[PDB]
Formats: sequence, C-alpha cells, structure tokens
Amino acid sequence: AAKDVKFGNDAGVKMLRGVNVLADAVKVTLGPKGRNVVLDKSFGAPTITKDGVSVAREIELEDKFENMGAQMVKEVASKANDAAGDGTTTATVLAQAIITEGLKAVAAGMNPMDLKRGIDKAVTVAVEELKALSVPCSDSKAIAQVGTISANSDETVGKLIAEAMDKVGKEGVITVEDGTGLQDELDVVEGMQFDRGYLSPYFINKPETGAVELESPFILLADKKISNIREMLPVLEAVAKAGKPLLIIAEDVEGEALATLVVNTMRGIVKVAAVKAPGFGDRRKAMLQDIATLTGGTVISEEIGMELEKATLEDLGQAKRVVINKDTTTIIDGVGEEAAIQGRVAQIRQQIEEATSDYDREKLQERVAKLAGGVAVIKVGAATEVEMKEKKARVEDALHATRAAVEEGVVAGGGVALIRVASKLADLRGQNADQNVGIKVALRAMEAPLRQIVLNCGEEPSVVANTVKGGDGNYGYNAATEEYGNMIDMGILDPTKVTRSALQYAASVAGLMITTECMVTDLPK
Amino acid sequence: AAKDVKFGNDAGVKMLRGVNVLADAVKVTLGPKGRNVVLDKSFGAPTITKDGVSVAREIELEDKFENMGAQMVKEVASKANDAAGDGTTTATVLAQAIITEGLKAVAAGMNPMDLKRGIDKAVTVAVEELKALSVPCSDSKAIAQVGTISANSDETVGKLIAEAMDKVGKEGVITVEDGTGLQDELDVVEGMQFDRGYLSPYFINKPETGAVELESPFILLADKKISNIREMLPVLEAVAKAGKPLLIIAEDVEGEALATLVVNTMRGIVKVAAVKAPGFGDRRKAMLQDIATLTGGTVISEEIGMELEKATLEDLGQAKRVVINKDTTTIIDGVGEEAAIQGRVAQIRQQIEEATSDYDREKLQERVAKLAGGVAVIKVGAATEVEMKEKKARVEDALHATRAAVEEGVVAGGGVALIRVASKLADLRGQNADQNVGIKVALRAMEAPLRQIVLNCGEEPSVVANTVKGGDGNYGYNAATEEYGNMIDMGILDPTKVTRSALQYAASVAGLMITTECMVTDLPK
Amino acid sequence: AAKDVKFGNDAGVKMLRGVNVLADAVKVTLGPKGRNVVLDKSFGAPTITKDGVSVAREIELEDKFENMGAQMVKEVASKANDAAGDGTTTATVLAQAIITEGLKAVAAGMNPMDLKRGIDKAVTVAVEELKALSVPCSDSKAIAQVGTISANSDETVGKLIAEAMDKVGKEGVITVEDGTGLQDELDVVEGMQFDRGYLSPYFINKPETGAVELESPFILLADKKISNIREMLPVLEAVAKAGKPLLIIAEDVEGEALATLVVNTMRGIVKVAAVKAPGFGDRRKAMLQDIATLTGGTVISEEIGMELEKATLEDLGQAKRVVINKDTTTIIDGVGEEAAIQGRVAQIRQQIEEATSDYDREKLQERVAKLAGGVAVIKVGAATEVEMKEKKARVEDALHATRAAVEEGVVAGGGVALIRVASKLADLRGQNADQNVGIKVALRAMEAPLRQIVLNCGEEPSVVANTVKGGDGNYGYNAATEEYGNMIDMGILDPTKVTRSALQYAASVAGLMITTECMVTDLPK
Amino acid sequence: AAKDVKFGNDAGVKMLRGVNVLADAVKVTLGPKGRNVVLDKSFGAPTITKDGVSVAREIELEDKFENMGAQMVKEVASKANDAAGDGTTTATVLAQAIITEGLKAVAAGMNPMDLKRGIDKAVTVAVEELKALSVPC
Ligand SMILES: Nc1ncnc2c1ncn2[C@@H]1O[C@H](COP(=O)(O)OP(=O)(O)OP(O)(O)=S)[C@@H](O)[C@H]1O
Ligand SMILES: Nc1ncnc2c1ncn2[C@@H]1O[C@H](COP(=O)(O)OP(=O)(O)OP(O)(O)=S)[C@@H](O)[C@H]1O
Ligand SMILES: Nc1ncnc2c1ncn2[C@@H]1O[C@H](COP(=O)(O)OP(=O)(O)OP(O)(O)=S)[C@@H](O)[C@H]1O
Ligand SMILES: [K+]
Ligand SMILES: [K+]
Ligand SMILES: [K+]
Ligand SMILES: [K+]
Ligand SMILES: [Mg+2]
Ligand SMILES: [Mg+2]
Ligand SMILES: [Mg+2]
Ligand SMILES: [Mg+2]
Repeated sequence: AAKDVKFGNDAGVKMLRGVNVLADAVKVTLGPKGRNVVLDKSFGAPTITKDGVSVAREIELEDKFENMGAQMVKEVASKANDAAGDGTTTATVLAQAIITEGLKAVAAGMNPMDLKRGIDKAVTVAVEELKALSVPCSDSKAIAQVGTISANSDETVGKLIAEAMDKVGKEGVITVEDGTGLQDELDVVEGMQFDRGYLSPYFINKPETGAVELESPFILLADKKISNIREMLPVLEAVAKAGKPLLIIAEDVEGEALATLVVNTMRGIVKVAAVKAPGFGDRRKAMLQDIATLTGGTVISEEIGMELEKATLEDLGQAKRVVINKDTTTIIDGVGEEAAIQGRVAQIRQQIEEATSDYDREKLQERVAKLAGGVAVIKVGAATEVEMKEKKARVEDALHATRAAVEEGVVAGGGVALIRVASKLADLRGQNADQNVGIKVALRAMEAPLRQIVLNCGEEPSVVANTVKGGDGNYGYNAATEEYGNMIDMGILDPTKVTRSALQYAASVAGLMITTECMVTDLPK
Repeated sequence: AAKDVKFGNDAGVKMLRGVNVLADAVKVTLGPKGRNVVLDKSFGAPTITKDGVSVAREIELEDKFENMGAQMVKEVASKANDAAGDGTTTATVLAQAIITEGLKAVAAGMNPMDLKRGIDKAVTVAVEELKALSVPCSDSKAIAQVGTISANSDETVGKLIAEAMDKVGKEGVITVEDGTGLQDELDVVEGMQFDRGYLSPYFINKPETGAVELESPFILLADKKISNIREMLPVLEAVAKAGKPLLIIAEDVEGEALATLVVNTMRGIVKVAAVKAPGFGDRRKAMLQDIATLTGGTVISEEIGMELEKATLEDLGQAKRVVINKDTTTIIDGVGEEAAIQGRVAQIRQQIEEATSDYDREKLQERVAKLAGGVAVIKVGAATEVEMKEKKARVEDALHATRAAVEEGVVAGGGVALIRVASKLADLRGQNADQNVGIKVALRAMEAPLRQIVLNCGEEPSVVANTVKGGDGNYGYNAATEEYGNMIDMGILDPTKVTRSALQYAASVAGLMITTECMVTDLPK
Repeated sequence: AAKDVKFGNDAGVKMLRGVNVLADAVKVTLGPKGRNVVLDKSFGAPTITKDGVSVAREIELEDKFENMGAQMVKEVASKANDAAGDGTTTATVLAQAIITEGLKAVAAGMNPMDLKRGIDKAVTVAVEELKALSVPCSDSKAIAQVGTISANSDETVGKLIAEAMDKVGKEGVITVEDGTGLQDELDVVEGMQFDRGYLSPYFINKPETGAVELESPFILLADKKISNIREMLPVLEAVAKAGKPLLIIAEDVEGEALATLVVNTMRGIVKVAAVKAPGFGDRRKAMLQDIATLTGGTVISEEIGMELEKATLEDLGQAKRVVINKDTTTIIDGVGEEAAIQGRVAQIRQQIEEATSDYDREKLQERVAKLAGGVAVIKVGAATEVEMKEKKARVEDALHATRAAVEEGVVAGGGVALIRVASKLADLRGQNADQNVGIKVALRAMEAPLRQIVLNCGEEPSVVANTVKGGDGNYGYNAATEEYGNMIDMGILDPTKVTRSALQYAASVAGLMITTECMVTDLPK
Repeated sequence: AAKDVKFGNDAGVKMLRGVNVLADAVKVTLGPKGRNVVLDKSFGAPTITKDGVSVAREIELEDKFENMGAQMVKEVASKANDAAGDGTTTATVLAQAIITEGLKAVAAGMNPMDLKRGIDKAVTVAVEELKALSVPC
C-alpha cells in the first residue's frame, strides 16, 4: 500500500513522542513505591497493576510513526525479560534516558554514529565495572540469604532453594509443584532439560508463566522434519484415546503440520505441543536418543526405514510432567527404567574416555550431566489451597532470582550500582567530542533508575541522587523506609545479571534509534 | 478505467519527486557508515535495516505519478541485483544523480534525445575504462584474498572458497550447506545446474534468497508441455505419500496446470515447483535425458506413447537437494548410479568425436562438463547451531562476491573507481552541445557514490571528493577509519562486475525517464 | 439509465478535448525520434513504450463525452491497424489535424455536410495522386531491398523473403517458424490459406501476434452450423486422447457451442479453436472439400445423413501446424496424400475447361491456386534461443512490410509523400466555399505527419516543412540524421498501402465527428 | 510596515511573470502590422493605441513581486525613450528575450554573475559592430 516516509528531525520527534508515552506509562510502576496503572478490559473491571511488562503490552499509539517508536523501545523490555526475566521497567527508563538526550544531541548537530560509539564504549566499560563490583553468591548460605530476601524475608523459601541446589547443583534443574498439603517436599526424579522452546505460542496453556504444561503426556521422538499431517494422523488418534496429551520432539515441525496442531489443540481436539530436537547435526540424533532412554520411547528415524504412520502408543515415550518456555523444554520424571538410563550413562561415560577432542569431550559430559543429573522437584507446603498457591508463587520468584544471583552475583539495588559505576567512569573519553557527548549521555542515563524510584516515592530525585552520589560503596536510599543506609545490610540487592541486561538492551535499542534516518509506514488510510 | 494523463514538465516534476523519495530513503544506508531505516510491520516490532533492497521493496507512493517514478527507478536496483547480486544502493544513487541533472537540462530546453545519447556515450566509454583499470582474480591466492575480505577478514572462509574452486574450477558449481558440527567439509557430489528458474514466484520458500529449496525431492521429467492438471493428479498423489516434495522439469507448465500448482503448494498441499527444461528443439530432449541419467529418473515423452497418468514413483528421478533461482536450477547429489552416469558421459564423449560441426561440438562438450563436473558442496563448521548458521551466511556472501571477482576482476571500492574513470573522460565530447551536457551529467553522477558514503559518515562530500580527485590511482577515502590511503592496500574492493552493472542499469533507466514525454495512470478514484 | 444529452457546440468541444488527449499521448511516439510514454500497471514496473497502439489501448477518460471522442478516433488506429498493420500513429495525427480544423470551421458557422464533402473529395483525389507517385516493388531485387530495410538493414532477412516469394510467388502464402538451430531453412509444403479468422478471441494463445497457433492438430470439417455441444462431445473426447489440439472448420459455431469451447479451452481442458468455412453457398461445400483433400479428412455433412456423434479420429483431417488471425486461417503442411491432392487439382482443372462463365472460371482458378500453390515456410536461424526468437520477430515484420510493398508499391517516407500530394492539389475546388474550406482542411492535415516527426526531433516543424515543400520529388528530411536528401536513396520508404489507409481512415472518422450533432451518454452516476 | 521577502527561484518566477505580462501587452504593437491595445478610462470611450509607451504606462500588477518585475523592465522603455525618443517597444521585447533565457539558465544552475558578464560582453561588441554597419547621415 502507499507509504508515508519521514526523514531526520521529522522522524525523530515522532519516535521520541512514542517512546515517551510508553516509557512514562511504564516507569510509574518502578520500585517499592511504584504507582498503579489501570488497563481497560473489554469486559468487567479494569486491570490494576504495578507490573511494567503488563503495562508495556497494552501500549499501541494512533500516530503510525509514534507507534513505531513505542514498539521499538518495547523491544528493550521484552529482550531484557527473555534474558533475565526481571528489570524490564529499569531497562525501559534507561532506554528513555539515553534516547532523549541522544536525540537532543542529534538535533544539536552532533554526529549520530559518534554518539552511538560513545554510548557503546561507556556501556562496555560500565559492564566490566559492574562485574568488578559484583559480590558472588556461591555457597549455600549466600544462596539461602538471597532466596530469603527474594521471598519477602521468608527464610523457609531460602532454605528450600538452598537444599534444592545442594541436591542437583546450582546449575541443575529445579521445579516447583503444588504440595500434597502442609509441609514442603524435595525429591530428585529422573528428568532432563534442553534448550528448545515451543514451536509457537498458543501451545501456552498457562499465560501466567507464558509457558506450556502437560501432565503424564506421551512423547513422540521423530528424527526428521514433519510437514504433512497425514503422518501424524495414525499416532494422534492413538493418543486421542487413553486421554493423554502429546509432546512432539522432532527435528522440526513446519507450517502445514504445525498450523494444524495449533488449530486442533486450539479446539480442545487433543492436547499437543511441538518443540525442536536439541542440538544439530550428528549430536542431535545421539541426544534425541538420550530423551528416548529417559522417557522409555523409541526414536522414529527414516534412516532405519521407520514411518510415523506405523507408530503405536508403545513407541511413544512418557513422563509425569513436561514444561516448555519460549526457549526451554523440561521433562520431569520420565518412565524410562533406571536400568536403561544408567546403562546409557555408562556408554556415554566411555565415550568420554575414547574422546580424542576436548570439544567432543565437553559435549559428551554435557549429556551425561543431563541424563545423570535428574530434576529436583520442590512441592510447596500448604494449609489451605489459597495459601499453598501463594507460597508456590513466592518460591517460584525467589528461585528465579537466586538462580540469576548464582550466575553473576549481586550488586546494590535501588539503582545505586549503576550510579556507582557512572561515577567511576567520569574520566572516560572517546575519539572526539561527539563520542564524549555520547559517553556523558550514557553516564547520565545511569542515574535515571534511582531518580525514578525516588520520584515514585514522592521525594526529590535531585536531592536524593546528590546525597547518594555524595557517599560511596553500598551507601544508598531505601525507598521503602525513606532512609539512607547500606543497601546490602538493608537487604536491597539486584542480580548483577538483570542490571547488566537492562543496561545493554537499553543501549542497544537506543543506539539504533539514534542512528535512524528514515521511517516508512502505511499511509493512515 | 478513466485515466489521468500528464505531459512534459508536469510529468517530469512528478517523476523526479517520486525517484527522490525512493533514492533518499535508500541512499542513507550506503557504505560502512550507512544509517538505519525503520520499516513498519503490521504486527510486532518494526524492521530496522541498513540494506537498500529491503528499503526499496517497501517504497510505494500515494500520488500515482510520483509512484510511477519510484517504481521505474526501483527497476534499477532489482536488475542490478539480479545481474550482480550487490550494489543496488549504489545503482540507485547513480540513477538519482543522472535523472536529477538530466531532467534539469530538459527543463532548460535541451534536447532529451541528445542528452540521453551523451549519457550513453559516457557510460559506454566508462565501462571500457573500468575494464582497463580492473585487476584480475585468477589464481587461488587472489581468490583466497577476495574471499577472506568478503568474509570480514575470515581467512578460513577464504581458504574454503579457494579449495572449492580448485576442485570444480572457478567456473564450476559450488553450494554451501549446514555442517554436521564443528570443522568444515568439502566434497564433490553428482550434480548439475542449468539456466532455468522457477516458472513463477510463490514457489520461493526462502525469500531470504528469493529462491526455492527442496530436500530429497522427486523429479518428474516430462518431455512435453503440461496444461491439464488431470495428467498430474495420479503422480502428484503418489508423491503425496512418501512425504517428499516434487520438482517438475517439463517442456513448460502452462496457466491451468501452473495455476493449480501455485495454489496447492500455497496451502501446504504437497510441495511442488516447476521449471522449464534446458535448451530447446532437439538438444532439449537429449539434455532432459542427461538429467534423468543423473537423478535416476525416466523421461515421459509422448513420442514413445507415454502418459503422465501411467507414471509411478519409480519413473521419477531423485536428488538430495535442489535449488532454483529466478533463472537457474541446480540439482545437488542425484540418485543416478555412477554406472549409468559415467556411461552416459562416454556416449556424449564419442558424440564429440563424430562431431562434424563446431557448434554441435561445443553443445556436446557443455553437456559432458555438466554431467561429469558435479557440484562442490561446502559444509560450514559449527560449535553451536547459532554460530554455524552465521558462518554459513558469511561463506555464502563471500562465495558470491568471489565468484563475481573471478568473472571481471576488482577495482578500488568506496566509489573511487568511478571517480578515477570520470576524470579520465574529461575530454570526452559528443556530436553537439546538448550531447556534451549529457556527457557531463553522467561524469558528475559518477561522483555520487563516494559523496554519499562520505555524507553518511558525517563528513564533507566536496572536501573529500576534492581530495580524492586530487590524488590518483587507488588513492581513496576509507570511510570506516576516516583516513585517506590506498584502497587496495586497505582491502576496500568492489567486483568490477557490480560497479559496471550499477552504472549501466542506472543510465539505462535514467535515459528512459529523460526521454519520457507522457504518463498515463488510473484516476485517483 | 438516465442519460446526459449534449448538442452542437457543447458536444463539439467535448469531442475535441477527448481526441486531443488521445492524439497528444499517441503522437509523441511518431518517427525515429519518437518519445517514450509510460503506462502504469497494477503490479510491478510501469510499461515504457514508443508504440502508438499500446498507448491508445490505455486511453480512457473520466468525462463521458470526452471519452466518447477519444474512443471514436481510437477506431481510426484500430481500423488502419487491421487493414495495413502499420501507420496507426500517422493515422491518428492526420485525424486530429482534420477534426481540429474541421470543428473550428463548424464553430465558425460553416456547413458540416459541405466540409465533409470537401474533405472527402480531397482524399479521393489524394489517393489517386498517391497511386501515381507509387513506385513498384515487383522484381526480387526490389523485394530484397524492401525486406532488408524493413529488417533493420539485415540483408539476410531480405534474401529470405525474396527467396520465399520466388518459391510460392509474391502473392503466395508464407510463414515463419522457429528454426532447428543456426542457419535458416526454406521449404514449400502442402498448405493453404483462406479468409476466415477465429470465431472469437481467447482462442488466441499467442497475444504477441494476437493470433492462434496449433501444432499437429486434428481438423474437423463439418458442413453445417454447430449450436449444441452434444454433437461435439463424442469427437472432442476422441481428440482428448492422442493429446492433440482440434481445429473446427464448420459452416459456423454459434453461441451455445462456441461459448463452451471458449470456456473449456480456457481451462486447459482440450485445446480447440473454431473458424467459419471459406466462401458461402455452393462454392462453400466444394471448398470445404478442398480442405479435406489437403488435410486428409472427411467432410461431415447432414446432406449425406452424417452425424458428428458418429465421427472418429479417422474422419478428422490433420496438419503439422495451423495459424489463425483476426480474419485469416492458414493450414501448414497437411497430411493429405499428393495422390488425392494432385488428383483433386486435375478435377478442378477440368472444371475450368467446362467453365461457361468468367465468374465460375475465376472462382475455380482460385481453388487450384490455393490447393496447388502450397505454403513456403521460413525457419529462422538461431545460435541461442533468445537471438532466434528475436530474428524471428524481425523476419515476421520485414515480411509483413514487404508484402504490403508488393501490393501497392512504396512512396517517400517521413511524411513527404502526403506533402507532395497536397501540393499537387493546390487548385482542387468543390461546389461551394464551405467545400473549398473542407478541401484545404484536408490538404493542411496532410502536412501533420512530417511536422510531428520533426517536432519529436526537437526541430522546428514550420522551417523543415517549408524547406521540404520548397524542393520536390523524393526530397525530404531524414529525422534520424537530421539532414535533407533523397528519401528513396536514404532508404526511408513507406508502403503506399499504409499511407493510403492512414489517410482514408483518418478522413472517414473525422467526417463522422464533423457531422455529429448530438451525443448521448449515461449520467455520471 | 511588515514586509514579504522572497529569495532565489521564488523571487525569479515572480519577476519573470511580471515582465511577461508587461512585455506581452507591449510587443503586440510592434511594427507596421502592430495590433491595437485597448486601455480603459474612468470616463468615456477607452483608448485604442498601437503605441508601446502608452501601453507600458498603464501596466501595474496585483501581486507585489510580479509588479516589481514589471516596473523594473518598465525602466528599460522609459530610459530608451528619454535617450532616443523611440524604440521603447523594441527595447521591451529585447529585455524580455534576455530575461527569459537568462533566468532559465540561472534555474539550470549556471552562475548569474557569469551570465551577466557574457551578456555584457556580447552587447559591448555588438555596439561596436553596429557602428561599423552604420551609414552616416
Ligand atoms: N526498599 C527499596 N529501596 C530502593 N529500591 C528498591 C527497594 N526494594 C526494591 N528496590 C529496587 O526496585 C527495582 C525493581 O523494581 P521493579 O518495580 O520490580 O521493576 P523492574 O524489575 O525494573 O521491572 P519489572 O519488575 O520487570 S517490571 C530494583 O532496582 C530494586 O533494587
Ligand atoms: N571502509 C570503507 N570505506 C569506504 N567505502 C567502503 C568501505 N567498506 C565498504 N565500502 C563501499 O561501500 C559500498 C557498498 O555499500 P553497501 O551499503 O553494501 O551498498 P550497495 O552494495 O551499493 O547496495 P546493497 O548492499 O545492495 S544495498 C561499496 O562502494 C564499497 O566499496
Ligand atoms: N529517418 C527517418 N526520417 C524521417 N522519417 C522516418 C525515418 N525513419 C522512419 N520514418 C517515418 O516514421 C513513420 C513511422 O513511424 P512510427 O513511429 O512507426 O509510426 P506509425 O507507423 O505511423 O504508427 P505505429 O508504428 O503503428 S504506431 C513513417 O512516416 C516513416 O517514413
Ligand atoms: K513494579
Ligand atoms: K548498506
Ligand atoms: K513509434
Ligand atoms: K507601434
Ligand atoms: Mg522486578
Ligand atoms: Mg552491498
Ligand atoms: Mg510503424
Ligand atoms: Mg516607433
């Protein structure tokens, strides 16, 4: 269709207006004193939230160009979300701060490419500096502390997570399920988790977690691509009976077949979800087999002249439960017999012996760890279904936060970590004045999170920022009590991973907008 | 429908406005310092690109006359793209420069026909001069260098391409496929490539390459035209099973039958693609047979009273993979047995002996080369599916660039080649003044690429242009480092072929617009 | 529907405006220095052409009355096209010139009927004078020259045409087909051509020539009208097999049956084309038989109690190829055996002996000539399918032009012929002053072609016209070199037939418009 | 009072339009076959003339910029009139011819100062040549 095309300044003011509407709606929810945002629904009472992602998802603007700016920066939150699962609001205020001052510098005549280079250099050094200030979370005591703090001071949740990580290792798989009633339960079952998410949304039966969950499902392990539904018809019907859901783990499920699965499972006509097989090439087949040995299934490969049509419920694997995210599939408690599984382990164990290459050695050790590691399951205590469902949510969050903490450590929260990093880069310089302006744009933006947290408290941003900058180390502002103090001692911590991600994604998208010269969109008609 | 009709100047300003919108949106993406263009999408985040072709595809204007001018010059990019697979942005800025000054001259009262003639003469001489300045790329060391440079200094990709061309010759067929995992692979398989593209788009399943790709498909070799789908019904269904795609290599697939194929394969209902048989007349049948021998299929000609209805999956040929462009079909690794194939080679080999005419001799040698040459296959290394998919892209581009370099050599990049050529034509004259103006219009336009690259850097076009013209040889401006130097020593090269094509297509379309007196389009109703 | 009705002047200005938009869009393409016209398409790049007929086809106007004027004069081009196959643009500029001055005279109060009479008288005398100046093209040398000139100076095409006409006579049938590859081929086969075109478009499988072409088809020779498809069902299916197209040569194919044929052959469902049988009355049957004897078929007449239902593929005639225009059917190389054919010739040969009437004698001689003359076939050389298809086009045109040249000779091109004729009629007078004005309007219009050619060159019409008129004979202006000289010596010739047709049709349509008093069209609603 | 200010091309088209109205009205009266121009009067019958000066005096345009162009070229005729007392119409058609093509060249991107310099050189030499051709009286 005919297009509307805008260049330079005209495009720039539009983009800025768009990010401002999105960022302003989102940032009011930041921190302990975050304000509520009311989101209208077509039916019933409006949604009232303090969750940044919930607000961002609703934002769409009428002006086509302004809307592009909002959708672009919306990418910041989503990516930060996918990478760290927290700090999407922080990332959005950082992006708005960099974009605002960056576009001003552009309008002033400064070189966009140089501004971006300066911003990027500052971020590169800032991340290194962030790592230097990071405090490790390696021993179980630390893990327990972070867990407790993330569970609203519930030492119970802290001990649970610490024990779970002591079982399967801090790098191991850990899940949480409803409890049998009163008292928590922690047991390790035969399970595995690989990096492959659902082949499309819709499969998502629990939008609360934006994931797909199946109970006691059958697992089809096809070593090939599936384009024609015909091949599935025989097995899908065999699964239609026994009233159990089906998990498709094939090399890939293309359009035709996938489209059908999305439509049928959409009408309650058999619950089926598909995900790509882990790895690629040779190791792929070997890994597809590990899943079979674990779930007690049979790989259906064309290499041995096998057909999906000639596949019965006996070939299918099975597990008590499977969960899949946007990019992760976890099989909990497989039917496979410890004899077959443990044997498979022994095999791969020798593979490592005969390993003539570190790479092949690494890849093999990865499989044994997955197949021999299992999956720790945390069954949340109870005393009434309501409280149980609640504690479960806390455990889930605490667990998520502790996991991130374990990966990259923790830093002072309340935005002070970024403020401390900014002060350490006061002498950073680039190749020219425009690059230096870019550097300053970024260091200035690093104060935005703390400032917005203070603003939401109803206090003066410049005053608090000035005071915090006046001190050093973990000295910061506790927005809940409105008192200054040591952020670590007051238990206000952020996983270094979410702070780093919020900053990198904000800068990444800001850099793109700052160097955008033209925008194309459909004519408002 | 009622038409709007415009003449002379009225039409001219409309066209100019149209090419300016397109050229201006596209040209900001030129060179190492190209800026981003944001393209709106109906769903999700907008597309942010620095790729000229991506931008051009989106351009369509509201005013019908302005739109015509944009679509006309859009043909420049597309043709240059089809011919050299690069330099579409350069071609567009050259076209804008010629059109702008040429239309100005027309408005000044100069003769359009003479202007065009002068422009054409300049381009004709410029192309000859471009060839003179071209540096060959014949030995494997040169091929390796070009390949390395085109692969972002990846000496690995350079060696690969060099070795691949050393196997099948620099004029041989080369393909790249995903690797089995870590470490690259180079092996020659039984394959062939003929000059025939898809009988219509849509078949294109990979718009990234604007090509059609089929894996382990069946190949129907019908020696006749196919108009009625009825004939196909039996075979299409046989192919429906076995779950394999079908490649139709007939004399031609006309409307009725073709239309159906486009619709069915559009609905996932059996994946089928059709292309015309290579050559024409007698040799056609002989060649169609070479394909059969290679894929292990059976030609279904009416001459022997054979019907497509009475054709089973046993008659169909087969290969591990086939790729088809806008005008090229390549069959990779055919089922045919070396016995039959090598035997077929021997036959044609004697044919050359009994050859009583050079023409027939040439044609026969062409077949043997194709049937005996094979197809070099490059399997990209790995170490994680992500990196593997990435390196594969680099190898693809590097290969494409190197291939072009091998055909016509290389010249200084950054727009200096065209600038050196222009200076060498300062004394070029035509049959009259208007023709001389035409010549100058062209010579002036030849500076546009370098000027736009500099402009995108944020530097001063005239100053850099002036300085570069001041020197000579490969002296140029490195836009990445913003330093002057020897373009070749700095590794900034352009295949002579893409520079030549960009210039010729730009002049071609510009000459047509310059000599346009009337425009007809639908009334805006 | 309610109508809008206009009279006199009101209608006249509308008509004039309409012919002016059409004529102005078309005339810019006249001559060697013709300008391009861009025609918008719904998809892809617009069409850029210098072809008058392509431009005219697109012209439709919004104002209903203006549109009528455009569609009316559009009939000039089409009729001149159908009659001579060239000079449609020349015809259109002559028409605009006559209409413009004619309508001015009407507005000035002159009698429309007298104006028309005067224009008609001038044209009548002009055509006679044109025949007087016409130079013959009888000998093979002349034929070769005209052919060479018409083939863009390709002396090869010139020899071919000359040889082809030397074989079957300059009045004989000649066709051109794709070559076998390199080197031209000329062979006389058993063929025939009669004056009957397709019974409707659509059958046209090659819009490039706007004709229908069938290869090795079956020929149904039904001596009666065909209204019900039922009769055909049996034979159509018999032809469904053997995979061969069918040519229906019946007394006529009416609605019901014809409509079906158009729809089925439209869906690839059997390729069939229908044309009326040559002649009428008695001779018709006798001729329909000549076709049978030639194609080896059997006439299915109801006179002998024969039914189309009881007709097998054995009754149908057959030939290697048949081509049918808007009003011509040519059967190339029929299956008929020289025994039957030559015998048939002997029969008709005696018929001429027993002829008691010149008319019957003439009609009989016509049949023997057609049945005994055959068809010279020209197979264009090759060396790549592309060049072959191109040269074929040139030979086609060169042949078409030479044919016309042979019929009425040639005259000086560049519009000097009409200029010479006009000057010879300077004393022509009519019955009254108004008729004299009509005469002058026509003589004046005769200068229009030369003037427009010069105008498209960018030169001054009045200066060149004045100079050409100053000389005499073949003295004219060479628009390609912009030099005066002898048009004949410079090889700038026009078939007298196209010049005569352009003038007569232009005057014809102009006379109708000049004598139109009222216009009726639908209300713009 | 507040002013309207125009630059380059915008100004050029306005001027050209203004001189064209004046020149076109004036030049129809040139030579033995000059045509009549009717000039309205507030009272009585209009003035019918073939005299260029009479026509030029009446020309004033509504658009302020176009009017400036007319008044400027009007200076040509008056000065030629004061200097030689004849040829004001000839001076006006020469002015329009130079202005028209000169402005076209400017719009084509040619240097205004150089165009003027060239025109000046041609006139300087043309005047010398005119003296050579001149027959004494
Ligand atoms: N008492 C406190 N004083 C100051 N800052 C605090 C306090 N408690 C938490 N925070 C900080 O508030 C920020 C987190 O606020 P949230 O509202 O959860 O936003 P976000 O994590 O950036 O984005 P969401 O949660 O994905 S929307 C972190 O910087 C915390 O350190
Ligand atoms: N460091 C450099 N300095 C100067 N010019 C460079 C440099 N690197 C690449 N170039 C030139 O930039 C041009 C290629 O830029 P691109 O943006 O890829 O446009 P294009 O190839 O003309 O069109 P696309 O790629 O089809 S959009 C060529 O003229 C290169 O020689
Ligand atoms: N060198 C030449 N000098 C002058 N007239 C020429 C020359 N070459 C061709 N012509 C004339 O150009 C006319 C033919 O021009 P075309 O553009 O083909 O138009 P047309 O044949 O009148 O109509 P079309 O072709 O059906 S659109 C004839 O009058 C030719 O004699
Ligand atoms: K919040
Ligand atoms: K680019
Ligand atoms: K033409
Ligand atoms: K006068
Ligand atoms: Mg949070
Ligand atoms: Mg490029
Ligand atoms: Mg013609
Ligand atoms: Mg005087």
